[PDB]
Amino acid sequence: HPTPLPNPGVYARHNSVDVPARLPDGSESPLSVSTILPHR
Amino acid sequence: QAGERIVVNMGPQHPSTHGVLRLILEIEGEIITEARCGIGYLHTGIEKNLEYRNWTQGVTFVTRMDYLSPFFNETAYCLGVEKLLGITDDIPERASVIRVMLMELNRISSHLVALATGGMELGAMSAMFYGFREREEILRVFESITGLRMNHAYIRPGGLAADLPDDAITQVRRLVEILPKRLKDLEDLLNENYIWKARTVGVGYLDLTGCMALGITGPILRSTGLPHDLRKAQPYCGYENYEFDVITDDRCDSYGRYIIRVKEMHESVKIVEQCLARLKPGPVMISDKKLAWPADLKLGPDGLGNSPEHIAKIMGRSMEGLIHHFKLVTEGIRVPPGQVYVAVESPRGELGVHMVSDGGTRPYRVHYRDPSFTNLQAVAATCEGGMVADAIAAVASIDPVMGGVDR
Amino acid sequence: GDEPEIIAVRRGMFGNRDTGDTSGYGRLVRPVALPGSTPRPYGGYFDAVMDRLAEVLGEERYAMSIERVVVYRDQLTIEVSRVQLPAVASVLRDDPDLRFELCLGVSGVHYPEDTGRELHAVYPLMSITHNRRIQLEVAAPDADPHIPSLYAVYPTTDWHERETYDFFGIIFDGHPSLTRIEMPDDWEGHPQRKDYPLGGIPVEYHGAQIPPPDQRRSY
Amino acid sequence: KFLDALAGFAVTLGSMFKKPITEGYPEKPGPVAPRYHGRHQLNRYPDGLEKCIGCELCAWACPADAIYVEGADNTADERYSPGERYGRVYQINYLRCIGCGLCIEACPTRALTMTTEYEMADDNRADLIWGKDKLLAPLQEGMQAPPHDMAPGKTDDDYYLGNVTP
Amino acid sequence: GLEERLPGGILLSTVETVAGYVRKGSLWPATFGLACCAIEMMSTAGPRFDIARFGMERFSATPRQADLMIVAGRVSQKMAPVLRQIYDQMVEPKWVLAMGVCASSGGMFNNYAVVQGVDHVVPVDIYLPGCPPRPEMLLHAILKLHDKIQQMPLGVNREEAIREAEQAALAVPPTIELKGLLR
Amino acid sequence: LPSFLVYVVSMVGETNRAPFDLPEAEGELVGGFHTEYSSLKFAMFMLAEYVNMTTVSALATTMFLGGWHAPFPFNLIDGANSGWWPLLWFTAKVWTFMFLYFWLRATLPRLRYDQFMALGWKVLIPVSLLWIMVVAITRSLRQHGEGTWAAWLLTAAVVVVVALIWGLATSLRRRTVQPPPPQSTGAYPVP
Amino acid sequence: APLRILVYSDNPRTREQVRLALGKRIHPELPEIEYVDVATAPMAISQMDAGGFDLAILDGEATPAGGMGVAKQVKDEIDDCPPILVLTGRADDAWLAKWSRAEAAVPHPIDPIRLSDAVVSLLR
Ligand SMILES: CC(C)=CCC/C(C)=C/CC/C(C)=C/CC/C(C)=C/CC/C(C)=C\CC/C(C)=C/CC/C(C)=C/CC/C(C)=C\CC/C(C)=C/CC1=C(C)C(=O)c2ccccc2C1=O
Ligand code: SF4
Ligand code: SF4
Ligand code: SF4
Repeated sequence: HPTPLPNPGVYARHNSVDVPARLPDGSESPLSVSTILPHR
Repeated sequence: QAGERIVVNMGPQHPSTHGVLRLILEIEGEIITEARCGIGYLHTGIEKNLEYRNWTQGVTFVTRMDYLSPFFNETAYCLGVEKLLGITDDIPERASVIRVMLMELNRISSHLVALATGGMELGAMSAMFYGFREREEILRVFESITGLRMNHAYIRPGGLAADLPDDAITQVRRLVEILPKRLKDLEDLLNENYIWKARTVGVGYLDLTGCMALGITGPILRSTGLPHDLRKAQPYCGYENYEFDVITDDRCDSYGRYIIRVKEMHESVKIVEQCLARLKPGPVMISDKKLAWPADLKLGPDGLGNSPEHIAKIMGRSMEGLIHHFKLVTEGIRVPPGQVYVAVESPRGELGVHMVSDGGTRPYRVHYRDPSFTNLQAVAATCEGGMVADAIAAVASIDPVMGGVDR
Repeated sequence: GDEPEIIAVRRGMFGNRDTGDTSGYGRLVRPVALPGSTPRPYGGYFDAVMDRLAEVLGEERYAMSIERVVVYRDQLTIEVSRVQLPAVASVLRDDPDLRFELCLGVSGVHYPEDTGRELHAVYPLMSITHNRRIQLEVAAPDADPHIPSLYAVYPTTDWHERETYDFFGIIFDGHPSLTRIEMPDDWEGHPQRKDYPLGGIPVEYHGAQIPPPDQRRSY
Repeated sequence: KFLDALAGFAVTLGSMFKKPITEGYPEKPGPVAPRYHGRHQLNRYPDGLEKCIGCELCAWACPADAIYVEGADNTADERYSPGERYGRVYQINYLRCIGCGLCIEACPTRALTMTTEYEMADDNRADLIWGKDKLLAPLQEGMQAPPHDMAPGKTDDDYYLGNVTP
Repeated sequence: GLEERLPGGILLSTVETVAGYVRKGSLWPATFGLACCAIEMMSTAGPRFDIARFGMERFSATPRQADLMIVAGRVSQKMAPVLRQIYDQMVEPKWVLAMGVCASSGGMFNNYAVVQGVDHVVPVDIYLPGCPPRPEMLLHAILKLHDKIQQMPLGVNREEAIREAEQAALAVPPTIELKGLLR
Repeated sequence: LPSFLVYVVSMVGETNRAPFDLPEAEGELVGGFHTEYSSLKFAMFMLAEYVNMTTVSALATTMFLGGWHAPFPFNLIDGANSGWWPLLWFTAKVWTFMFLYFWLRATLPRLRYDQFMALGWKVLIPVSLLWIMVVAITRSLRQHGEGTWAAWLLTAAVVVVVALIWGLATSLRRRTVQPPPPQSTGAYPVP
Repeated sequence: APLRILVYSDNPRTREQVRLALGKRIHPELPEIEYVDVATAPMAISQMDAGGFDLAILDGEATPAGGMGVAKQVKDEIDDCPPILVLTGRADDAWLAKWSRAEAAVPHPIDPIRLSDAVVSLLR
């Protein structure tokens, strides 16, 4: 299953774990951010 | 639900994570529930930076990728170049023997670093110092042979950057004599140590099916009992003529991987003995002057330089010699267009190199399938559900060198 | 077509990328062709592999799926057709006669001068039971860089497919989450593409500076 | 006997009676290998003429672009090397030099060598851009100032063949 | 701190001398290796050498305890924020040692991915060549940092030194203008 | 001796010293509890740890090594136990315990704190409790003239313990082995 | 009152270039501009700590301490910090300029009108 679930995204000014990663189209990947976190 | 699980960074700056690896752990108190992996904190652009340099120059880049296994990266690169050139069958025997000797001494060095860093991660502080005494024993040989301690550019397309210094063979014989004893001194600290075994036995378990699924290779795969080693299956650089045992284990866990590394050190010492046994004098560079690295380094009272004989040849006598030196040094060989994927058994697994040439003097593509990058897919498998202290042991057992991971 | 793929067309002698430093030498036209399809009797186990593949797939499915077969330096490349990649990979992994358990990764390679085939993903596969190995190659256009992800067949590819996207923009449709793995999520461009500038800076010297290697002359 | 698990103690105790192995740097620096890739050095012929001919081959080969060379003409009024060219400017950016040694293999006159001297560090980004005057090897005995005519009757070929003396 | 509010007489001078001595003799590094140079840093701590000799055995794992940062590696773009965070999370006084060509100026990897010198993100006390710098070179650079630390002003002397250094720095012509024999 | 061993282990634990330096565990928690502390506050934590080392080693000397009595080679020497020499002997014994501490640091990994607690509750506590019972019975018998009956008990009891502990070590647990099954991911053939 | 702009760079020519792009009175509909020039990170930090600056221009290529690092520091350390403009020595440095949180970033070589427009946007 998602080998090792995708990491939270890294942005300029935001690298915390709560930051969701960006899919190619520009949407936010739900899997990158843990289930327990309240989005961002 | 949420409220009982914390989310923490093992983070880049953490003693166990080699500074540039980010394990994002969702932990229920202190059990790892999920282990996300964050990579690229050591990305260096090597795969692209290569494209603006010639062959025999990209070597200096590739040895920097997996900096613990420099000779393996360089051998993979130069074997790819030779395969593209079709020169794999023309390389001198002595160059191949030196290549095996250096790759195996590098395997000893890389496993020593792996064991040292793991032991200090798991509190075994003296592991670092004993492993590094042993490693310094080998790094002195590396310094003598190549003039560098790491990131050597000694292995070059079609041969080596130069031949062994006269004292090198005796230094390596001394290594073959002492490495058993110093390695035994290290083993006394860990091998049967009750706290060490308790800290790694059963920890980081990964099934053979798991290894196949994630593409794991190296000690992690062989700890499942599978005797898969690219040195025996798909031989390269003349390993076919060396008698050595593929080290394997049945524990499928961190301690199995540790024992595999400790035994692979001995197998490397045995292969090094064989190398010294079958090391006959001869050229270290292909005799085809159209491709051979033209420089002949020799020491003098004024330091390491081109040998004065070579200077005389190319500046006083040999016009074709001068042209070849000039062009092979500046422009460098131009490789026929084509693709080739060549793999070696790096200490951490199947280090593959996809090499693409566009007929030019610079590589068109050099992609390293570094084993560490794929092995880090196993952080989830070997950490999730276990203790964070056990996750540290698992990650150490993977022995990820982040330079190769991020390249 | 059996004509080779030309990834570049060298103009003039000495590898000049532009007009050239000596007059009258620029009129040569040397296309840069990768090897074309090997005739048929592929060396070693390659035939044994491909024949088996051609058996497990139908004649129609095999012809529609495998665009080319190229043996070069005793290395077998199967230029597979896009869209059909998951089926071929499933056949390779599952078939006992092929049984390529170990996919070693995915590597992107960009050929801007190869019309309609700009981005090639290379899949090195190894069969441990049979001690064999081959390389699948899937070509996608730049305008439609979408390739089918092999995740269901080779989970190991997940990160590789990610890196390859990050570095080339090859959109592996069907991948769980194609997030950039190496570069920051907010990074613009795909560095390993040729169109992406090297992004170096001049090296400083007392009274001078050397521009990066991508700006200075080359051959 | 359960003693094997305690072997580590035997190790550490034993080592605290064998002498420490640390090199005594800097009071007693360790022996670096003769082949070590130390600081580049620009050398001279026995008569003192600079070996470098400013061909920029060393800088050509440098993967790091860590060498900057500008050539200039030798002339009777001012001659620095045998032959028509010499390296008037010769800088090495040691904050870009990776010590690879490709420069050395590139040099066709052995003007560039690598010493075993390695101590180098400065507080300025610019103090580590070492110029020609920092690199030229010390003017040994029997040598004369670099700006002078060739040894009498000798010619550049005589220099490259090693047929020169103070 | 009050130690810097002493009058500019002998009290402040002796306090500066003793504090510089102590800070140079107890210059704990942060456990912050990055790359090749991190391996050479571990080798420096290794028995063949002994960084502990210089009071630097404790590679501080927490940035709070660490007084020195051996960058010792190549700072990718994605690492510059993290490296800066670690730096800012050390407690003053703190010095930074750019170990290696990668850390000091980007080294061979003059590319998009590499920051081209941690100087971009953190003040650098000492630059150290090498790729990697051998452990003897690391010890040399650390001793040069010891010399820099001992001769360190405090209080009113610190302000005077900052003013003098600023005035001096405004005059140096830039490296690109130091055209010597370069035609 | 059993009480001495249990106390010394519980001691090395109490001071948070390796192989039980778990609260810090620099290899796992970076700096553990003293992360976020710098300057004299961290210095105070570490000074407290070292003073705890000194206190517990001094207690170990006091209640297992005759406290300040001179060792055997100086036991026969006149006045070895008088004046200031007892201070020297006490410091010597305390520093032998200090050496034991340093030696433990230099030759052992650190347990996982769950493993350490399992040690404490499955080895240390049972052993100490059974030793207390055995010693009580031994003293009662010696005070009741049974004599040999105590020696037969004492020697036997430890002999039994040394077995059952090894039972929890190798002869009954922590020395087993198992296998596992493959999944659907087309796994290779293990020779 | 006059606006004070802290221009930070150890390269004197970059400071002169910034002072040229911005005249004594940029956008004559705006107040006069006063220039305090600093060539060291400690001095730049101390001047910021003094405060009263309307804008600070930090050369991202400053040798001993880059203007991006100084930008992040000044935003983390001075309450009510004035807006920061950064000169970036590389186009790929934009990401770091984003991380530095500087209100704007002007690539080298300093384009006079671009820098003036950026400053006017920040000081308005
Ligand atoms: C005429 C005459 C005879 C006069 C005598 C007057 C005199 C000298 C007085 C003596 C009595 C005193 C000292 C009174 C003055 C008042 C006083 C006590 C002030 C205290 C002030 C204070 C709290 C701090 C200032 C410093 C100080 C002197 C404090 C007490 C002594 C000590 C040693 C305290 C803290 C230092 C300490 C114990 C730990 C530092 C932290 C660490 C990690 C230590 C070093 C260290 C450790 C411990 C590792 O574990 C380690 C492991 C592996 C590799 C490396 C290391 C490593 O580096
Ligand atoms: S050092 Fe050697 S290669 Fe470099 S310019 Fe001088 S002669 Fe040419
Ligand atoms: S050692 Fe290598 S990087 Fe340094 S100047 Fe010589 S060729 Fe260039
Ligand atoms: S400077 Fe050289 S040795 Fe140091 S990290 Fe960079 S590539 Fe590795």
